[PDB]
Amino acid sequence: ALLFLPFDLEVSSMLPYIVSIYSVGIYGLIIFILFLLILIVGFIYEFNTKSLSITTILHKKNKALVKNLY
Amino acid sequence: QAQEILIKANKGNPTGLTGLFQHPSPRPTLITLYKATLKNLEEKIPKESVYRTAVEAFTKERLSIVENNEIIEDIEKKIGSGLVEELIVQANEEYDLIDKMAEWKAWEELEEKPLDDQWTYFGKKL
Amino acid sequence: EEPLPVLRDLPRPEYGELHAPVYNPAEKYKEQIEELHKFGRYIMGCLPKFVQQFSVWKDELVIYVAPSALTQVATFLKDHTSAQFKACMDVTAADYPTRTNRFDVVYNLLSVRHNSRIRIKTYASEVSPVPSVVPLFQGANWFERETYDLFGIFFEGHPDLRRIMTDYGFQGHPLRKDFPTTGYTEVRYDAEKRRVVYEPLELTQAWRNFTVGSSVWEQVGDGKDFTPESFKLPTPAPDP
Amino acid sequence: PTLALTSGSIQGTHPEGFRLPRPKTWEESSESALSKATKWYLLSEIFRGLYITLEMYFRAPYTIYYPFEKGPVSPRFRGEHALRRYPSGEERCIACKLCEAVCPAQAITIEAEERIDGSRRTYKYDIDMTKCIYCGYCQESCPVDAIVETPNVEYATETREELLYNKEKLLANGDKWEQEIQYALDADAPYR
Amino acid sequence: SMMTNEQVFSLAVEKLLNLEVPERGQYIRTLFGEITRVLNHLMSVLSHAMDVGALTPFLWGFEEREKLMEFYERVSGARLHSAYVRPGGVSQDLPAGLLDDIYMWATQFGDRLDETEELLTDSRIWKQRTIGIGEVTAEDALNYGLSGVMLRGSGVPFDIRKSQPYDAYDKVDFDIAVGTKGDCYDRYLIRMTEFRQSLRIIEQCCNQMPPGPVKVEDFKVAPPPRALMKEDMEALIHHFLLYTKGYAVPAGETYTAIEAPKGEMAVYVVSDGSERPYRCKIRAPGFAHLGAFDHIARGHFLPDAVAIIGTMDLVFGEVDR
Amino acid sequence: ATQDLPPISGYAPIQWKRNLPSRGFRPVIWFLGLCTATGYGFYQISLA
Amino acid sequence: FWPMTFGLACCAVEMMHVSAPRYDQDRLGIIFRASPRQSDIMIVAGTVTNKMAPALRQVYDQMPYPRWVISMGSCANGGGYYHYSYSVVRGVDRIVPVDIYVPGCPPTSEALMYGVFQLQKKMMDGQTHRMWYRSY
Amino acid sequence: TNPTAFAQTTRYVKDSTEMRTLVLNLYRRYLRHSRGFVNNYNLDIPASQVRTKIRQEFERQRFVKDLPLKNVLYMKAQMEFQELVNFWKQQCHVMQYFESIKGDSFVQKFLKGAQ
Amino acid sequence: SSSIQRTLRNLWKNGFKKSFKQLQGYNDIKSGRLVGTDSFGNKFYEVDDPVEIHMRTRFVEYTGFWRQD
Amino acid sequence: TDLAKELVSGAPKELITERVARIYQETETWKIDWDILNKGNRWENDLMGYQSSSDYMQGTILKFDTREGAIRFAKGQGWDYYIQEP
Amino acid sequence: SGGPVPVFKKYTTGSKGIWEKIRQLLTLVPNRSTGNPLVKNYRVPPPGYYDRDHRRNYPRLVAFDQTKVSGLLTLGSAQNPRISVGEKGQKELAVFDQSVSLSSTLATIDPKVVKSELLAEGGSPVVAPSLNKKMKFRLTEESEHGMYPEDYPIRIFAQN
Ligand SMILES: CCCCCCCCCCCC(=O)OC[C@H](COP(=O)(O)OCC[N+](C)(C)C)OC(=O)CCCCCCCCCCC
Ligand code: SF4
Ligand code: SF4
Ligand code: SF4
Repeated sequence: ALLFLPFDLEVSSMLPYIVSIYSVGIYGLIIFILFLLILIVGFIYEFNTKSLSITTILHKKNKALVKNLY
Repeated sequence: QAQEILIKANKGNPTGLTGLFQHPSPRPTLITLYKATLKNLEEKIPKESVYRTAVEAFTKERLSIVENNEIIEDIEKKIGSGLVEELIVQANEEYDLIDKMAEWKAWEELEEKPLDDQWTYFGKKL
Repeated sequence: EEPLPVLRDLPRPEYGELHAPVYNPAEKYKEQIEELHKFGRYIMGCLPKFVQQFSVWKDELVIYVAPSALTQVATFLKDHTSAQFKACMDVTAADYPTRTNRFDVVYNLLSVRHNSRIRIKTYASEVSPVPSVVPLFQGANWFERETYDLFGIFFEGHPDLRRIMTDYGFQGHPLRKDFPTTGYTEVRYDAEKRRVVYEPLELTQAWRNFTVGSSVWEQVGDGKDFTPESFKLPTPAPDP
Repeated sequence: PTLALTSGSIQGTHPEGFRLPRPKTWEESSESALSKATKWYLLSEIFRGLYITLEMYFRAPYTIYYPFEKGPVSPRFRGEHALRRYPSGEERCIACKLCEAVCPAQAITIEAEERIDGSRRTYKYDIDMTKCIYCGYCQESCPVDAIVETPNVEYATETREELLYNKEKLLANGDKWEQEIQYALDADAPYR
Repeated sequence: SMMTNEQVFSLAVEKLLNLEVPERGQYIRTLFGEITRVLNHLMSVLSHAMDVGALTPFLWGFEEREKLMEFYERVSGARLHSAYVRPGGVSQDLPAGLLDDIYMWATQFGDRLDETEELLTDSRIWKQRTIGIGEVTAEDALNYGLSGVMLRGSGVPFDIRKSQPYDAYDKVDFDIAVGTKGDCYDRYLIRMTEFRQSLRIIEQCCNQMPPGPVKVEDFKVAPPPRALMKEDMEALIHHFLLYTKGYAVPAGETYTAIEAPKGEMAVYVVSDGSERPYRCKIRAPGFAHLGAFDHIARGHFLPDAVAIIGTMDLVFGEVDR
Repeated sequence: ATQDLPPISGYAPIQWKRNLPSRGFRPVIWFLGLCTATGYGFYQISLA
Repeated sequence: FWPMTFGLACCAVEMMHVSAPRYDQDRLGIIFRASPRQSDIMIVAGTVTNKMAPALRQVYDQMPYPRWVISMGSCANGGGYYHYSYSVVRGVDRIVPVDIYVPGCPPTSEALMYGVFQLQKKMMDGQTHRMWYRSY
Repeated sequence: TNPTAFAQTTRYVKDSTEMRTLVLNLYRRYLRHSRGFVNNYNLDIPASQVRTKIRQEFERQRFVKDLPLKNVLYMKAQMEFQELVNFWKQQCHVMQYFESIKGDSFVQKFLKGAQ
Repeated sequence: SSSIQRTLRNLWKNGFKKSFKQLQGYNDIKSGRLVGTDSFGNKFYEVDDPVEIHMRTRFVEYTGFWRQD
Repeated sequence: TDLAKELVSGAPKELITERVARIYQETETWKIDWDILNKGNRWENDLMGYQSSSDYMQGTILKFDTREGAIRFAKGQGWDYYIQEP
Repeated sequence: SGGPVPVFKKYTTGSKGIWEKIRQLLTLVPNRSTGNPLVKNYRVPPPGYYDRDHRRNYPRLVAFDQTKVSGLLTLGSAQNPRISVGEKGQKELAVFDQSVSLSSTLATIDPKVVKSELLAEGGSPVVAPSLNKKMKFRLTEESEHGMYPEDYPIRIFAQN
């Protein structure tokens, strides 16, 4: 929910480019890609950190039964 | 002496029974458990017991199959008591049963006799 | 593409003399009877300190134990490889007020390994503690709660013993022979109190006791013995 | 010689191949990466389920229009109770109290005496329809076929009092439903 | 699963009575034993699916229940509570033309199962709701007393119809599906296989139904025919005595189990030699399954509790009784 | 004659094994059509 | 006609078959609602026990008016098979007012539909607004 | 599995001194949770009246001598406590518990049919 | 059984007056052969239409127009 | 033996304070039933003539295999009882 | 086996003429029936002593306490006698008319006797007897059982 806000602002930042794509030409297109490439590092970061999972409080772990024989 | 022995594994391939994983060292473990059982019998339970006599009869023959067979399927087919992972659990539980039986002294006289009317149902005594 | 047949018009066979195969159903359990006699005798030999006696009827074997022997015998029947009775299918009780110890706490165990069933019988009274087999069989947790709820049997060591069938704050143990089948109280909605309240029982039509037509004669006879010859006592020979 | 020497059993032996084989890895699949991704991204099995559902849209529905149409009934059907008469108009019940004793719910109450003409007849025959379990034991136990259950089911009432059938109500049902009762008895005659 | 419940009580009383149902009676209890099993799995599988969110399969299969309950009503006269299986056999014989209707229904029921599997079996949403949900180890299944599909989903191949056969289940052929992962998806597949295995048994019973009496030839237990009752004095006495005193059962006790559609259903009956049972403890498979819910549902989320409840096949009349 | 019995020849066998045969094109074809449609679509967008 | 989902026992199976395709109550405008707030009909289909009676009354009290109650089956009508039980209410009309009683063990789906049709007939005879004009 | 909240394992006490301490500890728990009972069950009486009612029930079994009866009484008193705190009892049952309460003469009973 | 060809076919057989009555209580326009009439006045019909499904070959016409019991 | 098992049975106090039981051998078993209420044992229902009752022990009949069992059980419950000598 | 069956061999109502060809064109599995029962075939005919007194020959409930069990190990059984004769025979059996502990009996007796009666197969432990010795299973394959292929997480067991 917190990470929704940074990505929502990123989506809202593309609105100026939508209606000016022709005027900015290739210069604006390259800048638009650079805007998205810097934000794609955040996407890589969230994938590798697994930050978009569900924070359970219980964890099911399989204990091994062992015998301290004599 | 620290004979740390794996009884149940918590990782590996599935055996076909949920929650029971493949034991990585089947044969060496069964030998160690079987032999420690026979020694534990001679040290805790008197020779007059019928439980001690019966356990040694099948512990040796189960041990005599693992000592003379390398194919896991052949060992299972000659005992007929589940997989070897299952056979290890059975051997572990039998070892723990000797400790309790020796503690209980189950071979002695009946501790608590029933009352006269106890096992009588509708007048016909059982 | 052929038309479906009218299965009503297909021919049927005709049959005449048909009554029954005349045979005694108890005979088919003969092999089971002998094997359970040997297995019960094995358990008595392994636990002479705890097994009072055993009984075999058809294909059912019963082991009679004291309250102070239930945990041992249940543990033996759970862990011994010859008898891997891992599952406790049912725990229940029956009321016999004529006895010093009213109740018969009964444990039915199942062994999926050997495809075998065994029964454990122990006794109890209204105040005598009974060991809990919940540590051994976690499936006995609710069955012991039901047994207490409807009989009032003190299961010592039960992790959470409480009512499971009757209403909250219910007085009495319904399955006792002295508990009347209609209970003592009934509920209704009280308009002045705006809530459902308990009141002493009154019945528009009292329960009718047709049971008084119990036969003045006995119907079943003394029966036929099926004890294996391997378990009957030998008879002394005649004089030389 | 059994497996009792090793504490084994015939039932204890697992069949050949009981142990699960080795689980597969990622390289040991039969479909290419693009094949599995096309079924995944384009929702192959989801679209198939929609198509199966759309087939039902063009089939005949099962609905019947109650109360203008009725579901099938059999001569053994258990419904509303009714006391029966002989063709002469005399009641079949001899106040024998068989149905009262059988009744699993104790829904039948009978009081009997000697009629003025001298016949063994009842003056009180009540069935509590809010207590009956519509089980047919009274019908099976009657030795003169006096008590029956008609195929009627549509007798819902505003008040619970109307479900306290007395002898006059039960006899009125037998007169009302006698023809329909005749259908069921004639058809179910061979099996009784 | 009405008729299966009557069968376990009938079997226990017949065992105490030392009687046995004739050949045709046993087949009828097997035929409607598997019709009843299908009736139960239609209620269980489709209600479980409906609780997950699949509304449509519930509607399709309930029409199959209507066709099956028509067979219930034709033999007994009640769509649901057919006191048809009784100690000694069945209350009444099969009406004329019943088997042809059963066989006609069976010719189409395979398509009904396939169409149901079209919406559930390979659906990714259905598997996400059931795979890895409510896992039960083979050890914990035995310790908690789980039976039937709950036990079989955990890898244990145990069925009461095979372990202690009864009433012509030894004279038919069927296979038991066994799971390997012990979760909700494994038990769904097992209950779908049992759908097809019951249909396999239904076809065999229709082709192997023998002639002869359906109830035991003993008027001290079973009612005599009405035509004989009204001409024979001894028949009228037995009819009079059966309905006014019942029949005495020799003193003793029994624990008789069957493979009910929910699992192992058993009755512990105690006889005091009289015409009334001294004690009757009913072992309910759903009672044991619900006693393991806390062990199974821990960790899972609230929507997963809905799946775990539906995969146990909990009818609370059986649980509470 | 007085009991419901199977016919002398018995009933015809029924279908009970699973019958859900696969249907549709290979996944390669569906992917190609998607790329073919995307290519033609952007061609028309480019023309407009 | 929006009943509340209150199936207690085997009488609920027949209530589920009314929604089944053969009878399809939905064609008559009958929809089952989970919450008492969206319901105006309470169909008591099953045995009412002493442990359940306060919960049943509370659930009934939360229905906004106008509300009607249908009592289905012998258990709800008068106790039925369990009339002489220590833990059974001998009729749901000891706890809530009942507008119609449907008999049977269980009542068939047609028997329940007939009971609903009787209630709809009584609902069509209501004169609430003419009661204000002519009786108040 | 895990036990429910406020659950105690059942144990048969064989010492009257140890039994007396367990009873006194439980009696304190009833008093401490008295204000909770008024809150959850929406009672129309102060918590002071609830504590008085608790003492009366403990005073009824003040002079029970037999040890086996003490254990069953103690076990049942623990079950009731676990029932009240966890809000398993419905509010109607707790309200009626406080609804509980001069005998007529011979003639007075004779006139109305007596008991 | 759900097609408009069946409905228009039955609409032509019954006529407007009879079909409008079925459009008010029956919810379905249906035709059949008159089989009888009971002592209360209900008219009972049987359908020979091959597209009618299993349990719908017999139906009743009630005397009333707004309520049917 | 002397334990007041009525304290933990759950039965109401009237079985101990008001009601009186009878122990009798009716012809091979010993039974225990309760003496009827002076009033409230039966009364005719005005609606359908049913036999109403407020006696909840009216249908309860305990069975015992010996005379000793019947007396021992009655004492254990603190019941007021009289033995009907055969 | 229960392989696929053509739709016309099922007692349901199908399509005719041009509409059957269309149905076969637009159905994923065209051999599936519609499920509507045939009107002209389904339900067209509407439904409208002592020699055999086995109950009284029921097995008698017999119990075996430690006293009688001890007698079998000491005196043998009626099928395998090990008892003396005459007045000596009745002296030995009357020993087991009162309480005789089995654990005491197990103390002083030849193991050759214990391993022959108490145990079995020469000292082998007694195993829990099976309720049905015919219960066997075997894994099968999809070409046999017709159920889900191997990739599904269930398996089918036959009678073997
Ligand atoms: C045209 C626009 C509408 C449809 C667009 C999307 C359709 C599905 C695309 C992915 C298919 C895929 O991935 O194909 C994979 C699979 C089959 O392949 P397999 O499992 O290897 O087959 C096994 C081997 N065979 C090739 C010999 C069979 O195909 C399908 O299941 C096709 C299902 C389509 C039937 C329903 C059509 C109508 C759907 C509803 C439309 C509103
Ligand atoms: S059908 Fe059964 S419950 Fe109803 S009145 Fe007859 S015997 Fe009694
Ligand atoms: S069984 Fe028949 S004849 Fe006897 S009392 Fe009942 S209705 Fe009358
Ligand atoms: S009335 Fe009959 S069908 Fe309805 S809930 Fe009660 S027992 Fe079940």
